[PDB]
Amino acid sequence: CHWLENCWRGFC
Amino acid sequence: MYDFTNCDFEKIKAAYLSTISKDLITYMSGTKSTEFNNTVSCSNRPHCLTEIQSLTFNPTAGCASLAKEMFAMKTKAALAIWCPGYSETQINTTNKCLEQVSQLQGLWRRFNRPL
Ligand SMILES: *CCC(=O)N1CN(C(=O)CC*)CN(C(=O)CC*)C1
Repeated sequence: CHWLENCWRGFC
Repeated sequence: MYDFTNCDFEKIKAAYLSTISKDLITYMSGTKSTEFNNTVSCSNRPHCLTEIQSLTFNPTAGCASLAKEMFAMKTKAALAIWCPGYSETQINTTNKCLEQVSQLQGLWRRFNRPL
């Protein structure tokens, strides 16, 4: 899975 | 470039009201919207997202980048989740930052307007 840069992960 | 016409607008509104809104308010740190007479308008939900994208993430003459701010990081995540194809497009001075964030709050109010 690719997490974007400067991108909050809190909707997961 | 990206065309916000296929996004899940209702989910993005729920995300804004649930968690993004409070972060723009925090950023504004007591400065009120009446400090700034010039506003930026928008005309429909995708046009509002287009302008939200531009003011959140594009450098300007007076505000070099808001991309590291919490409200921006949360905006990016919401667009990544609820706008099909948005994430693919993202793989590749501070004197106006408060004005810019105040304008963003107004663009979101129009995005959020009841139908
Ligand atoms: C592994 C990446 C992922 O699950 N997604 C891409 N993405 C972002 O990178 C947000 C910063 C949006 N997604 C989620 O936020 C799930 C929590 C989906």
